[PDB]
Amino acid sequence: FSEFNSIVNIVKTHYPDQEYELMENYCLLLDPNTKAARSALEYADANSFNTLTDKLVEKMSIASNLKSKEYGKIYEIHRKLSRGEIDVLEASKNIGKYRIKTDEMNIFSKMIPMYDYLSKGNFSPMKSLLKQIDLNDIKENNYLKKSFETRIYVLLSNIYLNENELELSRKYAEKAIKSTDTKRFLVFSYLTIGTSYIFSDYALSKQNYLSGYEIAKGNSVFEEFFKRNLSFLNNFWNKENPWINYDSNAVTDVQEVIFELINQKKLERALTLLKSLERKKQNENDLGFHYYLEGLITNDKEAFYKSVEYFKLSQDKLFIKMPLIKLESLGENPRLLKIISM
Amino acid sequence: SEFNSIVNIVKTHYPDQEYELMENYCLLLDPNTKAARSALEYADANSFNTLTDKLVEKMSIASNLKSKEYGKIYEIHRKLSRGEIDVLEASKNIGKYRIKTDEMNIFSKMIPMYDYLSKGNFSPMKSLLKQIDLNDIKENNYLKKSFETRIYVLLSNIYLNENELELSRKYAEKAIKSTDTKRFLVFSYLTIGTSYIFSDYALSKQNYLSGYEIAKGNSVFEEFFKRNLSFLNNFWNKENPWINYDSNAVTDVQEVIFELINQKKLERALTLLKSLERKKQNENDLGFHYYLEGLITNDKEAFYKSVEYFKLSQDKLFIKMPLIKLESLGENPRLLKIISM
Repeated sequence: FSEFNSIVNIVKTHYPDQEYELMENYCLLLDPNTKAARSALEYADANSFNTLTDKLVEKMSIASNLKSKEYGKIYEIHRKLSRGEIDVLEASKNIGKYRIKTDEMNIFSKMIPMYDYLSKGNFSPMKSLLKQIDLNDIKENNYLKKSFETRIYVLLSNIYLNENELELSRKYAEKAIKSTDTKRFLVFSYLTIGTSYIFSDYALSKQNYLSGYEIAKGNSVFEEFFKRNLSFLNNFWNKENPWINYDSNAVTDVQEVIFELINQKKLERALTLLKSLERKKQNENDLGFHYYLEGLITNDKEAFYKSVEYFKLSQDKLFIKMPLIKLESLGENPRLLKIISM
Repeated sequence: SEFNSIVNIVKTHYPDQEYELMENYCLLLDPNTKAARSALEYADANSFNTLTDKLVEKMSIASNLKSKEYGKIYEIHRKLSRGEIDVLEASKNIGKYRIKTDEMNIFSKMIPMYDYLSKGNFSPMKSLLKQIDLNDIKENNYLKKSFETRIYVLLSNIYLNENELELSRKYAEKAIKSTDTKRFLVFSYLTIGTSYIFSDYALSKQNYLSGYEIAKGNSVFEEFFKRNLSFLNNFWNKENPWINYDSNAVTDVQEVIFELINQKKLERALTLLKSLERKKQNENDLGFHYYLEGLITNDKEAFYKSVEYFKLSQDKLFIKMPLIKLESLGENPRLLKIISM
């Protein structure tokens, strides 16, 4: 029996719209040396309540309870990495320096790099590690155990999507959904299921995005994810597109504007706007989409070759299909393009 | 170091009896002494597994703090290496001990790395390995020099798998200069040799012969150079003394076939290739198989299949074999370059 888990369930079932405002207050009244305070740390981080997580870290880092101290220090490293105040190599260095006694943090330790490595495309080795983790080793905090189960299902889901293993990606996203009531995990699961259907099934892609958008309502960052993806979906399938953010200066938003312009056959303006994105505010995966859009306008195979290269560098075996399809249309060897997509 | 002095005497004067002299000697050392510690590294660096484990067993019974600590950390290394535990349990066990020595602190960091590198995950490893500073080891120069080699060999192996052939050689050469552990010399010379398969025949050959010389006495290590020398000479259409006509193993029969193709006996090459089709074979073997079928029939389809099987087995090295042939048959050089990324 966990009193924390009992409170969360009461707040989720009876006051869902006030969840953050009730739980924030309650989490910050817990003594930092207690089991409940520890669970609160995972509850805060699993929900991406950043300011709460950081307030809990500040208290628990300097607590006298050894377990609390340990959770504090390891979540501290996680948070530093997630905010980008440090890089993964230093994160690992710091983990090494700390003597980890709990099964929970030993396992968490391993997951911390994975959030960074996943963000920038390294998949195969960490997959093996995730399947190796046995959460039955966590004997002393079933709330962490259940939360970590979800964390694993979501990571696996995301890995399998990027490997273009869409049956497996769905399997793990659905298992994540069944496993949790944490909004953030439901959001990412529905994003993943939605993205899995981008090429194969418009309606099912849309319907998984709308389910996720419903769950995301209230958090504007989570809302933005579905609107960006719904905007891509409609642009890709050449449908009327209500989801675009014309105001945003962010690269992924401006790309959706461009794609719409291409569909509207305003190719001159699409190019000038694409040409202004040439300032280096873009990761490899963003350059995939960039050179694909340029290709759609200019019909230059070079643009599509570059698009393939950037998708290959970022290890996106899903979106690499787009320029490959276009190169097939321009009469390039279908067998070689199939081999590039494996 | 008295230990380093004995090893050197045994290597120079009784190389053929190295194991049988050193095994005896290592097990007669007092387990509380620096020499017994060094023996533990000597044993593990050489993959004398029975010996390593016997020395581990002896470190538990020692009362010296440092010896006890080396015992427990090599114990974790060996448990992980035998596959009795996974990396998670390893890290868990490492956390249980407070590590006082700089050498076992550094070695504890390397233990996971051997597991993570047994299954891809390179890039993150590279940076971690270069971050280790071996100048922190003040108290055992034999471990220091052995660990330096361990680092150089891992980096070498990583860079080879990334098809960073210049960098793999750089670290293999550093490994060679750093060591007299036979198995590290063997892996370094194989690596340097393999790095030149496609770029430089003479240098590939010369590195494989140097390694063959060092491998003399060990039948497993000898076989590696003979297999690779057989491939090299077949690939460059040179006279081939390394072929094993007797062996029924797939890679040996493949070298027979390749020679027949070079001698333009395509009829016999085909019949022998056709009989390999009913033999257990991994994906990497199917790479070589369909390449040889391609060399005979000159059908693009065989070369496409060869590429696919090399891609499925994640061989970024030999995939170039089918690529080059497709280039010669007028396939898009940009698509072929992208496949070899």
